[PDB]
Amino acid sequence: ALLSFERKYRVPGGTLVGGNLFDFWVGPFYVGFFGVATFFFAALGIILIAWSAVLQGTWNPQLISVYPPALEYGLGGAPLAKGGLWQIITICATGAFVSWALREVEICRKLGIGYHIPFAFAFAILAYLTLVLFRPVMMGAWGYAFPYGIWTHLDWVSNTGYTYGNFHYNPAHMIAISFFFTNALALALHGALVLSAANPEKGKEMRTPNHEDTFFRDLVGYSIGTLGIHRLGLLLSLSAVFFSALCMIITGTIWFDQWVDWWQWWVKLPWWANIPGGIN
Amino acid sequence: DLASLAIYSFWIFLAGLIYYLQTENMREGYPLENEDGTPAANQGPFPLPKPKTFILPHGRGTLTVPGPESEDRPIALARTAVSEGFPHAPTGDPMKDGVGPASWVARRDLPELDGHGHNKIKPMKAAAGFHVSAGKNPIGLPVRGCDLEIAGKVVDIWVDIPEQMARFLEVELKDGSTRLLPMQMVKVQSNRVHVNALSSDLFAGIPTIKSPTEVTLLEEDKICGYVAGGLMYAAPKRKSVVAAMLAE
Amino acid sequence: QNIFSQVQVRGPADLGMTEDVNLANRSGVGPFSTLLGWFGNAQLGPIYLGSLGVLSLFSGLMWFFTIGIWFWYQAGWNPAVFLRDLFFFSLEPPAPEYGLSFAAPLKEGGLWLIASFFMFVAVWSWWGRTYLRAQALGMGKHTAWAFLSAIWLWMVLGFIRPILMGSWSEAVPYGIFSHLDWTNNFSLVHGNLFYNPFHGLSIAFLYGSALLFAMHGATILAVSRFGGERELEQIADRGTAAERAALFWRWTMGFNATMEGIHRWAIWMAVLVTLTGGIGILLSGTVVDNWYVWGQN
Ligand code: BCL
Ligand code: BCL
Ligand code: BCL
Ligand code: BCL
Ligand SMILES: CC[C@H]1c2cc3[nH]c4c(c3C)C(=O)[C@H](C(=O)OC)c4c3nc(cc4[nH]c(cc(n2)[C@@H]1C)c(C(C)=O)c4C)[C@@H](C)[C@@H]3CCC(=O)OC/C=C(/C)CCC[C@H](C)CCC[C@@H](C)CCCC(C)C
Ligand SMILES: CC[C@H]1c2cc3[nH]c4c(c3C)C(=O)[C@H](C(=O)OC)c4c3nc(cc4[nH]c(cc(n2)[C@@H]1C)c(C(C)=O)c4C)[C@@H](C)[C@@H]3CCC(=O)OC/C=C(\C)CCC[C@H](C)CCC[C@@H](C)CCCC(C)C
Ligand SMILES: COC1=C(OC)C(=O)C(C/C=C(\C)CC/C=C(/C)CC/C=C(\C)CC/C=C(/C)CC/C=C(\C)CC/C=C(/C)CC/C=C(/C)CC/C=C(\C)CC/C=C(\C)CCC=C(C)C)=C(C)C1=O
Ligand SMILES: COC1=C(OC)C(=O)C(C/C=C(\C)CC/C=C(\C)CC/C=C(\C)CC/C=C(\C)CC/C=C(\C)CC/C=C(\C)CC/C=C(\C)CC/C=C(\C)CC/C=C(/C)CCC=C(C)C)=C(C)C1=O
Ligand SMILES: COC(C)(C)C(=O)C/C=C(\C)CC/C=C(\C)CC/C=C(\C)CCCC/C(C)=C/CCC(C)CC/C=C(\C)CCC=C(C)C
Ligand SMILES: CCCCCCCCCCCC[N+](C)(C)[O-]
Ligand SMILES: CCCCCCCCCCCC[N+](C)(C)[O-]
Ligand SMILES: CCCCCCCCCCCC[N+](C)(C)[O-]
Ligand SMILES: CCCCCCCCCCCC[N+](C)(C)[O-]
Ligand SMILES: [Fe+2]
Repeated sequence: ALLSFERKYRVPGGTLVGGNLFDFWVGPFYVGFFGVATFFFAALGIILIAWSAVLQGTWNPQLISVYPPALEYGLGGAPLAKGGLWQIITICATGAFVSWALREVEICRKLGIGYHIPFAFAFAILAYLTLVLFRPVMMGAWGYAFPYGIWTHLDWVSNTGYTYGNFHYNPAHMIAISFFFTNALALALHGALVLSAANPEKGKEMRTPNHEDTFFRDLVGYSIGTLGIHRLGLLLSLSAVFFSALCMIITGTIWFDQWVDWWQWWVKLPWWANIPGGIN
Repeated sequence: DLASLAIYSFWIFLAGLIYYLQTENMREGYPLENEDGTPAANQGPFPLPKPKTFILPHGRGTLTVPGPESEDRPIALARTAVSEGFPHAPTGDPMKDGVGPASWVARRDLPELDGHGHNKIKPMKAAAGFHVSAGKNPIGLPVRGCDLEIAGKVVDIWVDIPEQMARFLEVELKDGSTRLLPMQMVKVQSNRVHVNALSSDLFAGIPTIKSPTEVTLLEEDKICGYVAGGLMYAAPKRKSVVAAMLAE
Repeated sequence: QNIFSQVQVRGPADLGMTEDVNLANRSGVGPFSTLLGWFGNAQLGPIYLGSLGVLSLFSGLMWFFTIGIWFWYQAGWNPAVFLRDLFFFSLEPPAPEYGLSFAAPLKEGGLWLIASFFMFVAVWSWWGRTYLRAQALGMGKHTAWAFLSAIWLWMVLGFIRPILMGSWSEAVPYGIFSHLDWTNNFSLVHGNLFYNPFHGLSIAFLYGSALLFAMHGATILAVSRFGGERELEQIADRGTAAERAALFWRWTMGFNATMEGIHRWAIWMAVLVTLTGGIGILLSGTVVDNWYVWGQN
């Protein structure tokens, strides 16, 4: 079925590959060549994971866990049982995500809109690739990737973090967090503002953009604007993921000890390094 | 055990919240329809929400939603398959028929107003005190189409007064008349303002405005839809990047 | 790209709507920043400042200076040191022994309590400001409601939880590194917080806010060419911008939202971050001493 105003948009075209071959819809979902590719990669990965569960001995979601090759395999292949399955699932994941993104590009073309969404999504994909491809390679071992388990991957986050003491000290990490907190702050603010205008005090007429602007202007002395609040949201979100990837790509590659010791470059700076007093 | 009770109650709350949220997002577009405009058999598991009424400002009435308000206008499309899920190809010129990525909606045929009751968008020459404050001032620049031919010249900026920003560029054509071009569909360069979506021959086709001092929401939609629809429907006339580089 | 504007425009300073606002409490317009002008609005101010604003603004600065003075103190009033150890200084809360009393000596707990009182006032007076500015303009109270969720966690961290546990020593210290250490230690003493279901939910909502704002932010920009950012008007009279936006998602993921609805998904995705978080923290040490253990049975 379609939305009461949909028909006029379901026209031919927009495809990047295969022409009109896969240019059709299945219910609400649009397919296209990459819709097919997504299914393929998705199915293959879910099947290989289900297969990894058999060899493991459970169908318990909270226990299933596909680990990457042991450090013993460096960047080489590994028996489907000791890292291979992971390797091939990681391949299916990357192939599914990327296809998913290319699938949004075709939809953008058929709808005549900008490519901001898939472009934004690619930042998510790159952060993923940083954890399972880039960082592992730079450290020369597939074994540094995180395991695919609902709970086992937190163990990884936990153990990977404590390898360098309290991870809070990773400077790039502080920046990432700041954008994550700021973005949620901004999301709640934007949502509330648009809502406070469309749904004013009972009985009154819905407010106008000028009200949104004056409310915020009265509250903090500034209004970023309707166009600007959306650029901000995208900016805050992508920057959070950019710095997340950055904080990891440098951990274990160019930095190896307790992150807290890195802050010494500032404490031991020649001019004030030995001045008596304070904490140091 | 409070914890168990809490996490248990949270999952019950979340389920209802998603249910509530999903139904609130059905105040437009539903009920669903079969490709021929008839109500679909399966409307899904979520029900239409209880209507809501928006008291519109500037005495422009009210808006109750969800509402029976239908499609109404004609669509130059024809199905290409007997089954569902297949494209509907245009029977005429998609650009001129306003279908596909060139689509528009029958919005109110009056200008959007600012909080004070005044026309939200205005040609800079009529916007008291407004001036270009940063970046290249496009007024006076020639306009080049995607076919690399001169489509016209910029004779003014249409400004969003409250949001205090540029929305359209008023481009004058050979015949002496003007058209409005969406600001985000043009590229302002130091010696030209390039319009990739359309070719010089498509400019006269851009929908016009009945009054030369304002634009109605209806006209904005036709203009914007028309210009965007050129990304797909004017692809044959879109010369390459190297070709553009070759023309300095 | 429509991330940055190509050309900036400027006209008469916009003094805003009047409605029932006391025009006497508003300042004049500030300067116009061409810099901010590339990303959002160039105009700064005016800002409304009634008694609540001044009160709040006063407490806030006092809170900030109480900490600052303490830092200068333990820096030996030496400027070179102050800057060197800025992140290492910390205004600590009263040791356990003092319970919830104010008996603790200034240099060992009282100064923290003073700073806290200033913060308490500053935050709550600002909450009313949030409610009132909306009221004067005849708008809903969504902002104040959402702000309350953030206040909920802040309240749990330094007020409700410490009181339920018997001492101010449970609260968070006012310091850059120290408050970070307090966070790592918190998870440490309560079994592993990753085993706390509300902590994991709070994460789903934090990641989810990033996910949702990227989506919404990119969507509106993707359709700014059809005036998609004039959201209130798209709500009142659906345009091709709201339809293409809805259809992109419907075709991509099987369902979609409305120009208004999307803002409800948004307020909830963001607000649930601190709502679930606050619950998981209030439950820690009060009802559950060890999350790994709790999850075990
Ligand atoms: C949630 C669990 C922990 C916690 C875990 C972390 C972790 C983990 C990190 C932070 C980080 C930050 N935390 Mg903390 N933090 C908590 C509770 C708080 C509270 C609070 C009122 O409860 C405050 C004021 C802070 C404040 C701060 C900032 C110093 C920093 C950036 C926050 C941000 O971007 O907000 C978003 C909102 C805005 C940008 C609006 C403006 C807010 C401004 C910037 C806040 C400034 C505070 C001011 C008092 C001091 C400024 C620093 C000067 C050198 C004096 N945290 C609780 C106890 N916090 C990150 C950091 O960089 O630490 C160094 C970081 O890595
Ligand atoms: C004890 C543990 C350590 C620690 C160890 C680590 C480690 C180790 C890591 C982080 C990482 C992160 N940390 Mg930390 N961290 C600590 C404490 C904190 C605190 C805190 C309040 O104390 C905070 C706020 C953070 C915050 C953060 C973020 C900056 C970052 C996670 C976001 C991210 O990577 O997005 C990126 C987003 C993604 C990877 C998602 C990708 C999604 C893909 C593209 C698509 C999936 C589709 C899907 C399969 C579809 C399913 C089906 C559909 C639903 C239908 N940390 C403590 C000190 N931190 C991680 C990081 O920064 O990585 C870059 C990381 O590796
Ligand atoms: C980001 C930095 C770290 C990390 C740190 C954490 C921490 C710390 C926590 C999680 C938590 C979660 N993580 Mg993780 N996680 C990482 C990478 C991933 C990837 C990935 C492909 O890169 C995925 C898909 C997940 C998925 C998940 C969910 C099981 C859960 C909630 C996510 C959420 O709501 O986000 C926002 C997204 C949405 C709201 C959209 C919906 C996403 C859904 C829920 C994903 C379902 C995935 C499914 C269970 C597994 C794949 C399904 C396939 C069909 C096989 N993580 C990296 C290594 N993750 C929380 C948890 O409770 O784990 C038990 C938690 O506490
Ligand atoms: C080793 C450390 C522990 C840990 C310990 C904790 C603890 C302890 C806490 C969290 C909390 C959180 N953790 Mg954890 N966390 C870990 C690992 C992670 C990882 C990770 C990838 O490994 C992630 C993604 C997270 C993510 C998160 C967040 C979802 C959550 C905080 C939400 C928030 O908005 O705070 C930011 C928001 C606030 C604090 C609200 C502030 C409101 C007030 C009103 C602001 C006042 C401002 C002031 C007046 C100054 C104004 C200045 C301006 C410039 C004007 N944690 C590990 C396991 N985590 C918090 C939580 O909720 O747990 C459930 C918490 O308390
Ligand atoms: C849904 C949860 C999210 C959320 C929501 C949220 N926050 C909110 C709201 C909402 C909906 C508001 O309405 C309220 C707001 O007013 O937004 C602008 C706010 C707010 N959230 C803020 C911060 C904040 N929120 C946070 C988090 C979150 N907020 C969550 C992610 C965080 C963190 C830690 O993640 C922070 C730091 C504030 C910007 C604002 C409320 C401010 C307030 O309570 O009043 C305090 C008043 C003061 C005057 C203190 C001033 C302190 C300055 C540091 C002084 C600087 C002095 C210096 C200039 C001079 C001295 C030095 C010089 C001499 C060198
Ligand atoms: C970059 C900024 C943020 C962002 C943005 C973003 N994400 C996006 C988009 C954008 C703009 C989309 O358009 C796209 C979307 O369509 O959402 C509705 C999407 C999306 N973000 C998703 C998830 C997601 N995003 C995340 C994060 C973020 N997304 C960033 C914070 C997270 C986390 C953990 O924080 C998650 C879990 C999906 C809902 C969706 C993309 C869905 C998709 O790719 O479809 C194709 C694939 C499948 C249907 C299934 C593939 C199955 C695999 C083959 C199995 C292997 C899985 C394995 C690698 C791990 C499993 C175990 C885990 C426990 C680790
Ligand atoms: C009307 O409308 C509106 C709305 O609507 C309703 C709104 O909602 C809103 C709401 C919006 C807001 C409130 C927006 C606020 C806006 C912002 C832009 C804020 C953004 C915030 C941040 C960036 C966070 C700021 C805060 C903090 C605390 C930052 C902390 C950072 C640090 C501690 C680290 C800083 C230092 C360094 C050095 C960087 C470290 C990074 C690295 C990568 C270094 C790595 C290093 C190494 C590995 C080692 C070193 C090695 C080197 C260099 C080389 C190799 C070595 C050799 C020896 C050669 C508004 C306004 C609105 O108007
Ligand atoms: C203002 O604006 C805006 C909107 O709106 C107005 C919006 O909405 C949104 C979007 C936002 C929302 C709706 C809010 C809610 C969203 C969130 C909280 C974000 C998180 C999201 C989720 C948890 C949901 C995630 C869901 C996903 C990723 C999709 C799940 C997918 C599936 C179950 C299906 C998988 C699909 C695939 C693999 C591809 C497509 C289909 C196929 C491959 C099928 C192929 C089959 C075949 C080829 C077989 C043969 C078939 C045919 C037809 C040929 C033969 C037939 C004949 C008849 C001859 C935003 C941002 C916005 O700002
Ligand atoms: C330049 O030097 C001068 C001196 C000029 C300065 O201005 C410098 C000032 C700086 C040095 C200030 C630096 C400040 C910081 C680094 C601050 C950092 C603060 C934090 C990270 C705060 C984090 C968390 C805070 C929390 C969770 C607070 C909660 C508190 C409360 C809910 C308050 C509860 C109230 C109490 C206990 C009072 C008693 C009870 C009542 C009911 C009144
Ligand atoms: C899409 C997964 C999340 C939503 C799953 C469906 C939740 C339905 C909850 C219905 C609750 C109804 N009611 C009337 C009891 O509130
Ligand atoms: C985490 C958020 C998940 C939300 C899932 C909501 C599912 C809603 C399904 C709506 C289906 C719409 N349809 C096809 C009936 O029109
Ligand atoms: C987030 C920054 C907020 C800045 C608020 C500035 C308000 C305008 C300046 C005060 C009024 C000055 N005055 C009277 C000279 O116009
Ligand atoms: C408004 C959208 C809400 C989306 C909620 C998504 C929840 C994801 C699953 C969290 C799993 C948590 N836990 C505690 C079981 O680990
Ligand atoms: Fe929005």
